Amino acid sequence: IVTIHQEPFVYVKPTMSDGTCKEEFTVNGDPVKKVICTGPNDTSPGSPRHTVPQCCYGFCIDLLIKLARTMNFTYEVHLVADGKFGTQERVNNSNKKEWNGMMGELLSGQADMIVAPLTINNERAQYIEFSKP
Amino acid sequence: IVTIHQEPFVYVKPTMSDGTCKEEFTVNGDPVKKVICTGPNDTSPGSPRHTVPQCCYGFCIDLLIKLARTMNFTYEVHLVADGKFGTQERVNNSNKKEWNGMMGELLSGQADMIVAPLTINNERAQYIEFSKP
Amino acid sequence: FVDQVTGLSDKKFQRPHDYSPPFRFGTVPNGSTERNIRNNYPYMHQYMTRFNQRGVEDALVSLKTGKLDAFIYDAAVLNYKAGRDEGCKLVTIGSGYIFATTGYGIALQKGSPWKRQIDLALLQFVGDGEMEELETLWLTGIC
Amino acid sequence: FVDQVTGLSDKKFQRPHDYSPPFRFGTVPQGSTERNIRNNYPYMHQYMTRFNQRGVEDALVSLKTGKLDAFIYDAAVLNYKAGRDEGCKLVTIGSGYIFATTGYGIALQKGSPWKRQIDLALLQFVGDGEMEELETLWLTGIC
Amino acid sequence: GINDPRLRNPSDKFIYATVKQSSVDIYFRRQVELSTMYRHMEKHNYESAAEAIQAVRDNKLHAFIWDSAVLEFEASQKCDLVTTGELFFRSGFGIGMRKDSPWKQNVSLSILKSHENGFMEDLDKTWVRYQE
Amino acid sequence: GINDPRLRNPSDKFIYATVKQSSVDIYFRRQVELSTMYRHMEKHNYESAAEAIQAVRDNKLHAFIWDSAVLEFEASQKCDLVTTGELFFRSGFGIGMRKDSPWKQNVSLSILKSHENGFMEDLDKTWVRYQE
Ligand SMILES: *[C@@H]1O[C@H](CO)[C@@H](O[C@@H]2O[C@H](CO)[C@@H](O)[C@H](O)[C@H]2NC(C)=O)[C@H](O)[C@H]1NC(C)=O
Ligand SMILES: *[C@@H]1O[C@H](CO)[C@@H](O[C@@H]2O[C@H](CO)[C@@H](O)[C@H](O)[C@H]2NC(C)=O)[C@H](O)[C@H]1NC(C)=O
Ligand SMILES: *[C@@H]1O[C@H](CO)[C@@H](O)[C@H](O)[C@H]1NC(C)=O
Ligand SMILES: *[C@@H]1O[C@H](CO)[C@@H](O)[C@H](O)[C@H]1NC(C)=O
Ligand SMILES: *[C@@H]1O[C@H](CO)[C@@H](O)[C@H](O)[C@H]1NC(C)=O
Ligand SMILES: *[C@@H]1O[C@H](CO)[C@@H](O)[C@H](O)[C@H]1NC(C)=O
Ligand SMILES: *[C@@H]1O[C@H](CO)[C@@H](O)[C@H](O)[C@H]1NC(C)=O
Ligand SMILES: *[C@@H]1O[C@H](CO)[C@@H](O)[C@H](O)[C@H]1NC(C)=O
Ligand SMILES: *[C@@H]1O[C@H](CO)[C@@H](O)[C@H](O)[C@H]1NC(C)=O
Repeated sequence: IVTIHQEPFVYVKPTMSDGTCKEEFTVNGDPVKKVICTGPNDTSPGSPRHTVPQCCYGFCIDLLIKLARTMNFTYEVHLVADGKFGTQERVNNSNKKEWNGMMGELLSGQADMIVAPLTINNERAQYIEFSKP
Repeated sequence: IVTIHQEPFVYVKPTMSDGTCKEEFTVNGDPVKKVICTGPNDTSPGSPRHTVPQCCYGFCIDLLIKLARTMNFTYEVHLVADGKFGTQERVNNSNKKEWNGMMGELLSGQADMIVAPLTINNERAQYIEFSKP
Repeated sequence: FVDQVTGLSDKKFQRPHDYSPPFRFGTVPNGSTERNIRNNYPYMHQYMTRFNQRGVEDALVSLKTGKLDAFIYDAAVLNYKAGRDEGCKLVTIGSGYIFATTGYGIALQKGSPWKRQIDLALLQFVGDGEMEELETLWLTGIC
Repeated sequence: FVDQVTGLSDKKFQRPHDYSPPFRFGTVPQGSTERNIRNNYPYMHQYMTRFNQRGVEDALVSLKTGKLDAFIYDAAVLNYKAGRDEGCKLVTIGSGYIFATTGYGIALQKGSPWKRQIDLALLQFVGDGEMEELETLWLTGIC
Repeated sequence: GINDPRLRNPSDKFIYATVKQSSVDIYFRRQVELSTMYRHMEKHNYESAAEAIQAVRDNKLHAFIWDSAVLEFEASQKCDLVTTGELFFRSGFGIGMRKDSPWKQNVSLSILKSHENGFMEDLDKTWVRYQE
Repeated sequence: GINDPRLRNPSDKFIYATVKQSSVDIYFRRQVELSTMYRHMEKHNYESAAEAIQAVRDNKLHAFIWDSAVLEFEASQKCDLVTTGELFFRSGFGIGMRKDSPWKQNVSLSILKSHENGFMEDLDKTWVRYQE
């Protein structure tokens, strides 16, 4: 599973003590169903890049937890290497078209199911498939 | 020359006594250059037979006077029989769309040049040629 | 502007005997809306059995006469009926946020090869404003 | 919401000494508007000869920076310049009432067979609102 | 103006019509998406425009599609008659000419000579430009 | 909204952009009449949305083009952040999937099962409807 850090949807927050999430409650006492994702930083040559695990929760994460509650399947939430959704971008040699972002990690086999704020349009549905929104 | 009853373009009035027109003056003392048009009283159900030479003046009448002063010709001003511009309307025999109105009087040779507020569109220019507006 | 009902989870939708005016809610018979009701609130269907109706325009007339108080149908059809209502005396609740929030689509046979081409053509029709042009042509956004 | 200039033949247009500040205006050089002025008022061209400038947007900058007060050009082009004006500051005078009142067109060779076809096609394009759609697309008359 | 949906979806009290067999009927008959108005204007077609002026003055007509010059002149003459501003089908009033004829070029050049000077301005000062 | 004609020809006083290599870039690359904004906002595209939020909070921008509920959540966070009234490209967030795979039918059916009950409403009560 790959996703991007969306602030109303996918909260990504560093771990408290040792690879673990602080058990936070909502206004009703419902525990926030958090998952141990893997979050890399934005600039890998600009800083010492560690690729530490991190906490993911929020809207789409709880939607994915409901989906995994429905059908018996496990999951491994990771994040995108660079903060882009993915566009039909032309590479420099021979002017060839390629993909980047979450779609670039999807078509390269690194991802299996994008549960993320992904906008449905024409150019994406030609190459990948879409569920109902 | 044929025209139709529109007051800001062609003022149509009966004569003073017989044929002569009222020597009307404008706001600058200009005498209105009128013309002795030939027009009916009303339509054929409304008026059985009352068609007299009347006085006609106004906008397009002064335009026609300017054209008759510019080029070297004399003219004749009459009126349209019915109260229509003229459209390509069906006739009984052969299910053919014939003409009427000012165009029906022009194409029948009863007129020589329509000097009137003719709204230029496609269908009127499909058959006859026009001038610049 | 005021809204006496602020969602389908209102306290008044439990029972009109609980409150001093007994009001009436209206749906349409033989619809997926009724299936959503019967899979969400079977008592809502049991009290809709008291408060049935026949026609959408007939239910509109019943709302205009005050014999019917509340009405439940799809979003865009009621939005178009309010867009052409005389005087705009009938206003919806919000813009579809405490609701089912689904969409209209083209239902095909299972396993038909025409699914991909229709989906690509519809997503082409969305991403160029032509769908919004047809929505502007066939909906009225007054009041 | 006032009128600084009456029209093309204003009483101020006979003497710059009648103006208390030194009045200035301009056109584009070597244009058909200049030929129309020379065939109408040669003295207006003699006043304008000392008040020429470079082009359209150069005169626009001269109007914005206070180097110029008036600019005589075509009607719809200045209407579009008022449409793209920075906050509707530069306003035209009327809507073509005391002016030349002509139109554009397609120039053809004398005796070309393409005349009647283009004539009927343009009069069909006006007759179905498509010209109005193009004028809506390319000419935005704000405020 | 034309952008009223009350005219797009008419009623029995929004009485709009036109002069019978005019360019308005041709222009609203070509546009099939304006067929609904084509279903309405046939109810109250008149002969002359003065009949329509007398009808709309006595509130017999509620709207009337017409060229701009005559309606602006009647708005200058009568204060109660009010025109709108949504302009559509920008057309031209031209001298109706024959077929291939030796008066097509000379008259057109004379009209254009009337355009280049202020003779059309003088014709506006006769009846068109002066407000009342 | 987008129908402000003064933003069609922007300047140094209209500093607005979108996220670099987002769906907004493709949607404005397709529509040709939005090309001029596409030739402006390409000079100021940002790597993420929160960087644009922090830039427009310090008035280094003037507007921003993004989806509806995210900006409504940011308006619920910060009162100076205001969403506009107009709305365009009414589309949907779904789940990005692979090619022909056994996770096509039951995933859509599970999402639709979450739509038929009030579970999407409960998820709205978690974060979307939740004001501060
Ligand atoms: C809604 O569905 C029901 C079921 O089809 C219809 O009610 C009656 O169902 C019985 C079942 O035996 C039929 O014999 C009747 O013919 C149905 N009623 C009538 C009068 O046709 C009902 O008609 C359907 N229609 C609506 C919109 O109410
Ligand atoms: C999708 O869900 C359906 C739920 O019906 C599954 O279909 C059942 O699963 C069994 C598995 O052996 C199949 O033999 C049948 O087609 C279904 N049940 C019966 C007895 O009708 C289906 O397997 C699911 N597909 C997956 C794995 O995504
Ligand atoms: C990722 O981010 C922080 C702050 O930029 C950086 O110091 C570090 O390389 C990474 N994570 C840790 C271990 O803080
Ligand atoms: C989980 O997987 C096991 C083994 O395949 C299976 O027996 C069970 O039905 C699945 N579903 C549940 C209950 O999670
Ligand atoms: C291609 O050119 C782009 C700049 O347009 C650059 O970002 C990229 O690194 C170049 N090469 C690759 C690896 O695609
Ligand atoms: C014109 O009208 C009537 C017919 O309607 C006719 O009998 C009468 O003689 C005419 N009146 C005038 C103004 O001469
Ligand atoms: C006009 O024609 C008449 C003859 O019919 C004659 O006076 C002369 O040829 C022309 N006059 C002018 C001044 O054009
Ligand atoms: C055909 O003749 C009838 C009378 O029988 C008449 O009412 C109708 O106007 C005519 N129609 C055409 C097309 O001329
Ligand atoms: C049209 O104008 C020219 C100008 O000299 C003239 O020679 C020509 O005879 C005119 N044509 C007619 C038919 O009057």
